[PDB]
Amino acid sequence: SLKIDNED
Amino acid sequence: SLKIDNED
Amino acid sequence: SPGIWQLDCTHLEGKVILVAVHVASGYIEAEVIPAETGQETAYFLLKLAGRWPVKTVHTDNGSNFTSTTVKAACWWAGIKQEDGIPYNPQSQGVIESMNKELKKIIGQVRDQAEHLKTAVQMAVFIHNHKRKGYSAGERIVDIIATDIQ
Amino acid sequence: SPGIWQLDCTHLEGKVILVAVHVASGYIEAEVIPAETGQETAYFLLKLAGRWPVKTVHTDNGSNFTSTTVKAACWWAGIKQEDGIPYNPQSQGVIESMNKELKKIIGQVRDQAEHLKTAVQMAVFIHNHKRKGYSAGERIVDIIATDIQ
Ligand SMILES: [Cl-]
Ligand SMILES: [Cl-]
Repeated sequence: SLKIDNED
Repeated sequence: SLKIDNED
Repeated sequence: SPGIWQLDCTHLEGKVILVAVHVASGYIEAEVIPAETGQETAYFLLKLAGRWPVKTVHTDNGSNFTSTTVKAACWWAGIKQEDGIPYNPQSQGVIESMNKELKKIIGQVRDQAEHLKTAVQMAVFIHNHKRKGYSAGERIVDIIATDIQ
Repeated sequence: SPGIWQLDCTHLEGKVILVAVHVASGYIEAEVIPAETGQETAYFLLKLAGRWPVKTVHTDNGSNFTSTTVKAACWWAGIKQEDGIPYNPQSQGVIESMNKELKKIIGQVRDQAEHLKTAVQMAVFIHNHKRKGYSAGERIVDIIATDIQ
């Protein structure tokens, strides 16, 4: 998701 | 419940 | 004073952020929970005391002071559970200003994280590494190491 | 070496216990998750690095070494993400014995706690306070304070 805790 | 994490 | 911590509970996004502050250093640890309960507070203190040498905790309110589950965790971990009455009135101000700062930081990181719990740990990290001089993470280790020696 | 940590993942009760070990002291932090994912491992390392000055992490397996989410957390927190190949063969042995010790403690406390996560934090606490004469918790603070000075 392009977040540090969820790069998907 | 008489546990350290739940004394109920 | 190396072993004294204060609990602090603040709200954001409909959730509760529980904070433990090491009073002499200003170092913090924190977690997000849906609501402040004795059971969640007790688990948090059990975590804290396995990580640092917690002698006394000033609880954040009278319900956590009363809670049999919190008293059971403090017994288990060897912590003296105390009230958190600001007999020093500078305490209210310091906690309030810390909660403002933490929320400001969370806002600054919030879009880097899917979950609020991520953003709160990013804020813990920035708070504990900030140099004010030494950081709070440096001060807490120096203080405890000086006690151990 | 004040800054080096190793990840370790062990299983109990159908659940996963993720452990970070501070190599020079044997101090640990741990949590219980339903399964080891890059997202859960990344969150756990962000928590660890806000609490201690984590310079390097030896990851526990090649999935967490490859994981873009783990790499993103190590970037965010300023950690050097490394493999955990036991170039020193004594490592496999020390981790296996640590996992056995921890599971032994967990069984000894398990009936004091409703949730496995409680028993695992009880075990972290007993491991880190064990005198073996300093404890791991004393040794980690002494090491890091000596580095800061
Ligand atoms: Cl609440
Ligand atoms: Cl797994």
